[PDB]
Amino acid sequence: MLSDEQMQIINSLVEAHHKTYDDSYSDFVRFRPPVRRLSMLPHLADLVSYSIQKVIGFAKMIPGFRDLTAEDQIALLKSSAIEIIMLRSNQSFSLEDMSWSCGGPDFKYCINDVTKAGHTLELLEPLVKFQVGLKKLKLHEEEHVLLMAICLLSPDRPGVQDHVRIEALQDRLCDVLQAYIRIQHPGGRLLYAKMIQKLADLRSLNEEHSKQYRSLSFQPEHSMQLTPLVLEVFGSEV
Amino acid sequence: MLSDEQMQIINSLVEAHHKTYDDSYSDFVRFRPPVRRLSMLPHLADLVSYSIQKVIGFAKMIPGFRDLTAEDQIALLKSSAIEIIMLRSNQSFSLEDMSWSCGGPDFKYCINDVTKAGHTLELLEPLVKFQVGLKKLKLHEEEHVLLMAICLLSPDRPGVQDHVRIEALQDRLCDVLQAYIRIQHPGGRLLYAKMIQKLADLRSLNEEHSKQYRSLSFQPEHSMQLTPLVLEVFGSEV
Amino acid sequence: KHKILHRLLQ
Amino acid sequence: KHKILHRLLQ
Ligand SMILES: C=C1/C(=C\C=C(/C)c2cccc(CCC#CCC(O)(C(F)(F)F)C(F)(F)F)c2)C[C@@H](O)C[C@@H]1O
Ligand SMILES: C=C1/C(=C\C=C(/C)c2cccc(CCC#CCC(O)(C(F)(F)F)C(F)(F)F)c2)C[C@@H](O)C[C@@H]1O
Repeated sequence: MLSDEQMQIINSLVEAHHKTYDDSYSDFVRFRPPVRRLSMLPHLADLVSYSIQKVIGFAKMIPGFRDLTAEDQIALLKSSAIEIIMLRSNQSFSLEDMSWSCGGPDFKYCINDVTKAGHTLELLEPLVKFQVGLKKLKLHEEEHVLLMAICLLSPDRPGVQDHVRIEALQDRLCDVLQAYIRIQHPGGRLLYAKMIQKLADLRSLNEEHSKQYRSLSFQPEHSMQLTPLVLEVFGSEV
Repeated sequence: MLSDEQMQIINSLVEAHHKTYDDSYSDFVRFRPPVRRLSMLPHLADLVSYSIQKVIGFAKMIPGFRDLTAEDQIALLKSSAIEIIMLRSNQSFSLEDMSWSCGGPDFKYCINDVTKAGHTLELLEPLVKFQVGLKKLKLHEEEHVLLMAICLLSPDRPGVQDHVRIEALQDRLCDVLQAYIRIQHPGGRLLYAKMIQKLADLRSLNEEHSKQYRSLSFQPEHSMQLTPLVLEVFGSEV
Repeated sequence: KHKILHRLLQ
Repeated sequence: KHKILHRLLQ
């Protein structure tokens, strides 16, 4: 049995994800096109930049995220945006292809496409293995969105002020996820622990990605290809 | 008779323009595409941003521009870039269409296309009349490039330090233009004065455009569509 | 410093 | 402040 306040939280996290994730990927025709010197940085910088707006949209509909001081909202988003991106991209990841497939061969991104955007196998080796292990978990829609919301509501991020308040938020989501799995996911006895482990790998992926973003953003010939929101969110301003 | 040092200056200004202006406009397929709410700001912001790199490329080959202190180079470029843009776009302007035609109906920009990028007829009314009057002058290639180089080498810009030095540069280009017209342009007796007038209208167009850029860049929903080089060059940092 | 993020946060 | 412009100016 989930409480009534528990399935409300699930109902509004699923709806929030549905409003901010467009399985047609038809907006992708508006990015600077893919070129396959780093030939994919314009298209991928545009793809991330767009995804960041979807994550901001999603975050504003998590129960009580809007209630946080506007400094906490920014602090949560600057540190967690890239992890939510990696999490949410699982929805287009394909085990058959070992690539993110977003409708059409021109929006099918192999590992190689991402190296032609600045990144190395030091980030792309763990990132793909994270993607397949998360794909293997075979999460329900309700679990996927719960995990993204738990990721965003982490108190242990640099620059958060109300440690007390948002730890309580994240506590309320973890209990929903534990109850949902046990009650609604048959054979889920170890699923909660595997999910928690996925959060930990995200911190390791974040760290590597931030390293590699730094080196991009320190070379103006590359950083001029980024967008203004990428530079403001992945940037190091306090 | 032009001196030998005079036709050298013409030879290297023409070559500089040819290396930085691609009449195939084939690079245009890499901008965020045109959409015809302001639907043309992504494509046009990309077009200007690319053009700014061409003008930086052109400027670095003007005789002795490279010899200036790197602060003067930046000062000259931040103030004059938009005028050189308006000047150089004359090459794709078409009196038949009243639009800039860059190869294909998808890169044919009417006045309307530019209003769907933030700008008003207060800038687009004088800008088009400047374009046709400059088109009517029927400038030789050597005159076009001389005028762009004279525009860039203006001492009377905010933030220039070596007023003496670059006034002498611009003096040396004006004398080339006067001699070129008289000697090589039949019936050019009034052409130099009309060209000088075109510089004056550029200051009036610059002023209006900077006004309208300010209002764009003060609204984050629009300014996030700009590129990093647009924001750094049209921006007001000293 | 987060001019866009504030806008986006409504 | 003109990080890109300096790069571009070689
Ligand atoms: C993002 C999503 C999707 C796919 C994700 C992909 C392909 C992806 C592949 C490798 C790595 C990442 C992480 C973000 C990065 C970066 C780039 C960069 O570091 C730089 F460009 F500089 F190289 C920066 F952009 F972040 F700056 C995403 C598709 C769909 O599932 C929606 C979802 O949202
Ligand atoms: C530029 C060229 C060409 C055409 C010029 C056009 C169509 C043009 C039309 C109207 C006005 C301007 C001036 C620049 C602006 C702005 C936009 C903006 O103000 C904003 F986007 F914000 F709206 C910003 F981008 F500058 F920021 C250019 C084609 C070819 O001849 C190469 C040449 O170089």
